[PDB]
Amino acid sequence: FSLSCNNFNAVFSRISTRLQELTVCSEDNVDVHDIELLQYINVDCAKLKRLLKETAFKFKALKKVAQLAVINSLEKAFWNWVENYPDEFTKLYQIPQTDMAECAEKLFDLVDGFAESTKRKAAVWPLQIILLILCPEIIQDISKDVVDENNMNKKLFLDSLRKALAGHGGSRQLTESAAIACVKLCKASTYINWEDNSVIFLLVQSMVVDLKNLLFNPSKPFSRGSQPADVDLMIDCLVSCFRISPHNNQHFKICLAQNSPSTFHYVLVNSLHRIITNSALDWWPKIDAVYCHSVELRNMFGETLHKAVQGCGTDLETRSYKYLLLSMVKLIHADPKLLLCNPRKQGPETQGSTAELITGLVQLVPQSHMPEIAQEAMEALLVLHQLDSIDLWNPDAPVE
Repeated sequence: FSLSCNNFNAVFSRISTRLQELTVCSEDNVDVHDIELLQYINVDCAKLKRLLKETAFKFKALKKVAQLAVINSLEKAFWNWVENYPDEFTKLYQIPQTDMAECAEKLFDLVDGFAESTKRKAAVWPLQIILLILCPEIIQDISKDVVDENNMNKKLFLDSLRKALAGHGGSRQLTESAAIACVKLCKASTYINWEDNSVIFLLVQSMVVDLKNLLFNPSKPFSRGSQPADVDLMIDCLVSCFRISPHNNQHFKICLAQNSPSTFHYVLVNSLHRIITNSALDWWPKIDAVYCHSVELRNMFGETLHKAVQGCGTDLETRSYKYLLLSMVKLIHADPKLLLCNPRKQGPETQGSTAELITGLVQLVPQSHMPEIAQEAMEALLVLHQLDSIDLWNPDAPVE
C-alpha cells in the first residue's frame, strides 16, 4: 500500500496486462491473484477513474470467475479511496462530476447485464449501490418520475432492495445481501457532512428504520450463517446509527438492558471501542454524550464479574463471559473516565463505586486461569494510577 503511493503505474501495468490476457484468451483461468492486488494498492480519485474505464471496456469479455474477483477487488478499492481520501469523496457530492458519474453508469449497465440469476444478483448488488451512490442525481430521478430505460433499471433495483430488506421477498439470500448492501450505503452517508442534506440522507432515513428492526430485535436474533449473529455487521450498523442519531439513541438502552442477550452487550462494548479509538471526523459525535450511561455500565461489569469468577472457579456460556469481560477490561483501558462518571461515593454502611471497581480488578490479577485477561488487568490497574486518573476516584477528596 505504501509502495503504490509513488510507483502506481508499475503495479497498475502488471494488472492491465493481466486484464488483456483474460480478455483475449477464451480458456478461463483462476490465476486472478494479480487481479486481487487492487485490494492493497493505494488508490486516488483520479487513479480510480482509470480503473473504471479500463475494466468497463473489458468487463463484458471477462470470464465468470474473473468477473467476480474484480468485483470483490474493485469494491474494496472504493473504501480505500474514501478512507485514504475522505475529502475527495465529499467533493463528488459537493460538485457534480460527469466523468465520475459516466464511468460508474457505464459499468452499472455492464454489471447488471451480467447478473441474471438471484445468486448472481446477490453478489453484484452490493457493488451496484456503490455505483448508484457515485451518481447522486440518478437517485433524485428515481424518487421522481422514471425514464423509460435510463433510470428504469436503476429504479427497479432500488425498490427490489427494499422488498428484500423488509423481508417481503421470499428469498433469504437477497435479504442477507440487501442488509450488507444497505449498510454500506448507511456507512457512506455517515461521511456526508449533511450540510448538503442530499437525497442520500433522505434515502437512508427510508431504510434506516427497517434495518434496525431486522438486526436489533432482541426477540429474534439475526442469524446470518452458522454463527448466531454477524457481530461485525451489527457493530458497523450500530456505529453508523449512533453517528446519525447520537443525541438520543433508542437501541442503546435495548442493548444496554441486562435482559438483552450477551451478544448485544458484546456488540455494544465493541462498538463503543471503535468510537473512542477511531474518530477521524471532528464533526462526528463523541463518546462524551454516552457518559449518562456510566452508572449502568458499572452494573453490567459487576454482574459479569460475579458470573465470570463463578464460572472459572456452561462451556459456551462461560466462554462467552470471558470474551465480553475481556472487551470490558480493554474498554476501560482505553478510557477510565467512561465508567467513573457519576460516582456512587462510599456509603456509611456500603462501599463506593470506584472501590468496588478496583477490588474486582485486584482479585483477577492472581487468578492464573486466564493469563491474557490477568495481564490486561495489570495494565488496566496501571492506568488508573496516573495522576490525572487519581482524581477521578473521588473528586470530593482525591488525597484520602
